[PDB]
Amino acid sequence: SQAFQRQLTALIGYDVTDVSNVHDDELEFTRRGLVTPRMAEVASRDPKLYAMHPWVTSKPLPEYLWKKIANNCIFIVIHRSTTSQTIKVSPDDTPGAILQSFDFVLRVCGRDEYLVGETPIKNFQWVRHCLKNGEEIHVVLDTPPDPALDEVRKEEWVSLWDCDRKFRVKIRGIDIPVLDLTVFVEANIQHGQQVLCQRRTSPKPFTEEVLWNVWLEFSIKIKDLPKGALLNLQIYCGKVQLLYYVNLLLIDHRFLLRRGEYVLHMWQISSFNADKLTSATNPDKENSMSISILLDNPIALPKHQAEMPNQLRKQLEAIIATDPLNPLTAEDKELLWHFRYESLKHPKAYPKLFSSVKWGQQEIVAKTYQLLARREVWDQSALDVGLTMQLLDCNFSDENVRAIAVQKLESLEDDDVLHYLLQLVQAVKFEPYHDSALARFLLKRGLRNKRIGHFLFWFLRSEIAQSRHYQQRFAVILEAYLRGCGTAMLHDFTQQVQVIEMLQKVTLDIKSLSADVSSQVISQLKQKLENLQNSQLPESFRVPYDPGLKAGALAIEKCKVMASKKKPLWLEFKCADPTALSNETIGIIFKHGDDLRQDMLILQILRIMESIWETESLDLCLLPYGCISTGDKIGMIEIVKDATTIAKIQQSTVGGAFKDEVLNHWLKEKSPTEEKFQAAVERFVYSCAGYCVATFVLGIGDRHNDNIMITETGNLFHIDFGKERVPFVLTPDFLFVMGTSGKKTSPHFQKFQDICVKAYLALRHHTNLLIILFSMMLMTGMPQLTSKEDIEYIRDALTVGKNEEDAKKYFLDQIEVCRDKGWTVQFNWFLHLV
Ligand SMILES: Cc1nc(N)nc(-c2cc(C3CCOCC3)cnc2Nc2cnc(Cl)c(NS(C)(=O)=O)c2)n1
Repeated sequence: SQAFQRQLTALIGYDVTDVSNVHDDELEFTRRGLVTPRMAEVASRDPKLYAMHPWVTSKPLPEYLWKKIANNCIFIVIHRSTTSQTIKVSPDDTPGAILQSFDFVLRVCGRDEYLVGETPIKNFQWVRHCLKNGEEIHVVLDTPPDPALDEVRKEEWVSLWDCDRKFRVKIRGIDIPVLDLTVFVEANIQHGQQVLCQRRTSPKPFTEEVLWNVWLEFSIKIKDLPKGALLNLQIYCGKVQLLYYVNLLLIDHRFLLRRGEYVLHMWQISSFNADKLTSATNPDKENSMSISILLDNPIALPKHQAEMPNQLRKQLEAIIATDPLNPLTAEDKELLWHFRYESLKHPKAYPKLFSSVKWGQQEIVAKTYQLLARREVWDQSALDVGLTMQLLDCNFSDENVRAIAVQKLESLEDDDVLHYLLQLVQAVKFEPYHDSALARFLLKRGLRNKRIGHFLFWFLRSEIAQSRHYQQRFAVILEAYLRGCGTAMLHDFTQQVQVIEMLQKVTLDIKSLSADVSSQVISQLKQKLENLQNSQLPESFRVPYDPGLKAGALAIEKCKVMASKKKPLWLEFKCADPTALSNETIGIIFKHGDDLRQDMLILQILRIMESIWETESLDLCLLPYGCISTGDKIGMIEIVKDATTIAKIQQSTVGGAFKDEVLNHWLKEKSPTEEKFQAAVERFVYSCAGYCVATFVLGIGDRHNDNIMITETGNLFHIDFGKERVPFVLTPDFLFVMGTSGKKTSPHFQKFQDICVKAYLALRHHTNLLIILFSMMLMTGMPQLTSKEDIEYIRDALTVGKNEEDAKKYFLDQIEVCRDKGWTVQFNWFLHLV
C-alpha cells in the first residue's frame, strides 16, 4: 500500500512526510500543488519518443565540423549480428530515409542511445561527437524499447489594504542551551536584498537566556507590506558582530498576514550568501539558539484585478547600457521610474527598471503590475538567457517579475536546458515560496526528457544531502519528479543509489588503515571488492555522469587506492553491453571526504564557454570531464583515458628542479608517426589557450602543476577546482612545445596569441551572461567567496567598458606577465612546503 513512499525516501535521502521542523503547512501544500503539473506533463508526453530520448539540436553545424566532411557524404556502419554493412548518406538525411535503404530502429553500439525521429542526422549530438573526435559511426539494428516499461504508478491524492496601523512585532526573548559581552536583536523588513525598514532592541548582558518583552514598532504600514516580505531577525554582540540569523515570511502561501507565537531555531554564522535568505529553521533543536516572538495587530492580501528631452534620453540609455554589477544611484532610480514607459520598450532595461520600484509602498507596486500587464515588447523579444537569469537572482523577490523570466525559459530546446540546468536548480534558492514557476518549470522539462530528468535527480540529491538550508524544499520537488519519471527510471535510479552506497562503505573502512600508500591496503581493497562482486552489487548500473553508458562487472586487477591525501578509489568497470565493439574499461574515481558541488559548477561553466565559442565558430578543445556530487561528501569523477599530469612528466626525465625540453619529447615518443606528433602539438595549442583564457576569467588560473593533465594525443586539461602571482599557467615547458626559447615568436606561438584573443573577445561578447553566472555561482555554490570585492573580479577580468582593441592589449600583457616569471611560482610552491 505505502511501500512506495519508503522506496521514494531511500532515493531522495530525506523523509518528505516528516514535520519535526516546520511551523506551517507550506511544504505539504506544495506537494499537493505539484500534482497537476506532473499529471499534465505525464499525460501529454509522447511515449515512443520518451523511451528512446533522442538527443538532438536545432543549432547549425559549426564551420570546423563541416570541414571534416568530404562531398556531402557520411559513413554509417550497421550491424546485423556477426555481419555489418557500411552505407553512404548525406547530412540532411532523416533516420527514416536511411533506414529505408535496407519495425526496427538504429541504436548506437555500446550505449543506450538512439538515432530516431524527424531530424537530419547532422543534428544528432552523437554524430556531432563522432565527427569531432574523428571516429566512425557504428550502430546496431534493434527493436524499439517497450513503452509499457515506462509506465507510471496510479496515484491517489479583512483586506490587507484596509489597515493603516504600523506593523509591529514583540521580541519575547532569546535562549540557548550552551554558551563576557552584551547582545541585541535586530529586526528587518526585507524585499529581496532591499531593507525596507529596521528596528533594534536595547542591549542586554549576554547570558544563556535573555528576555526583553518589547514591542518594536516599524514605520511601515501593514497595507504597504509586499507579498514576499521577510521578517529577518538577527543577533549581534559587542565593534558589532553577527552571531545568528533567521527569517519568517510575513505573508504566507495563502496570502494571509502571519499571526501569533513563534519559537524559531536559528542558523549560526561560521556578505551575500544564498543561505542567509532561507525560510527554513535549524532542525538541530538541541544545540541551536532560539528566538521567541509574538505577532498580533485574519487579514488577507488582495490579488490584482508626451515626448522626452534629448539630454535625458541619453542619460537613460547610458544607465541601460551598463553591466549588471554596476550600481544604481537614487538619481538613476528616480529617472528610470519617472520614465517607466520609455524604459519598458527596451528588454535590457528590465532588471534595472524593477530595481527602481519602491516595494514598501502599496500604490507603487500597483502601478508596477499595470506595467507588467502591458508588455508586448518583452513577450515578442528574442530569448536572452543572460537577461533571463538576471531576473531570477537575489534582487527579485516579486513573483510577477520572476514569472516573466520563467516565461522566456519555456522556449528553450532540451539541449540548451541541459547547458543551464544546474544553475536553474541553484536559482531555486532565491525563490521566496516553496511552490514557484521555476520549480514547476524544472519539474516538467525533466518529466518530458529522460536525460534532463536524470541529471535533475542527481543535482537535487546533491543539494538535499549537504544543505540543511534548502533540503526540505529540494526534497519536495524531487519526490514530485520521481512520481512521474516511470518505473524503468526508478529501477535505474535504485541501482545507482545502491552501487554508490556499497562503494561508500568500502571507502570508510579503507581510509582508517593509512597515515604515503602501502600495497597491503591494495590487497585489503581488492579483498573487499571481490567480496562485493557476489554480495550484493547488481549486474549492471548507469554511469551517473554519462547515463548512456551501462557499466557492469569490476576489473578487480586494475582497481587501486590513489596516492593522495584523501585516499580516493581508482576503480575500473567492464561494460555491460555485449554489442560495444571495443574493450576499454569504464574508469571512475570514487571520492569520499570533500564536497564536489563547487567542482560541478566550474565544469558546467566550462561547457557554457564551449557553447559560446561554438556560436562564433571556435573550438578550443577544453576537456570538462564527468563529475557528479552523489551524496554527503561523496561523488564520482570520470577517468580520462591515456592521460598523465604535467608534474609526473617531470619526475621521469629529471626527478625541485624543472627542465623545458621534457614535455616536448614526452609527446614525441607517445606519438608514433610525425604527423600525429604535429596533430597532437596543435591540439596542445588550442587546449592551452582555451584553458588559459577560461581560468583568467573565472580567476582560478594560478595553479599548481600536479593539477594540470595532458592526454597522449596532446589535449591539455586542468583538474581539481577545490608573494607574487601569475594570471594563469603558461610555463616554459609549454612554450618549448610551441617553439620559443626565452624571447622569440614561433609560427605556433603567434597562433596561440591569435586564438587567445579571439577566445577572449568572444567571451567578452557575452559579458552580462558570464557576470550573472559568476555572481550566482559564488552566492549559491561557494560560501567562502561572497562580497562586492569577490564578485567584482570578473568586471575587471572581462574589462567592462573598454573597447575591443584596448582589451586585446590587456590580455596580451597578461601573456607577457607569465613569460617574465618562468618557473618562479612553480618553484615557490615547492619551496614553501620546505
Ligand atoms: C579527471 C581525471 N582524469 C584522469 N585521468 N586522472 C585524474 C586524476 C588523477 C590523479 C592522480 C593519478 C595518479 O597519478 C597522480 C595523479 C589525481 N586526480 C585526478 N583527478 C581529480 C580531479 N578532481 C578531483 Cl577533486 C580529484 N580529487 S583528488 C585530487 O583525488 O582528491 C581528482 N583525473
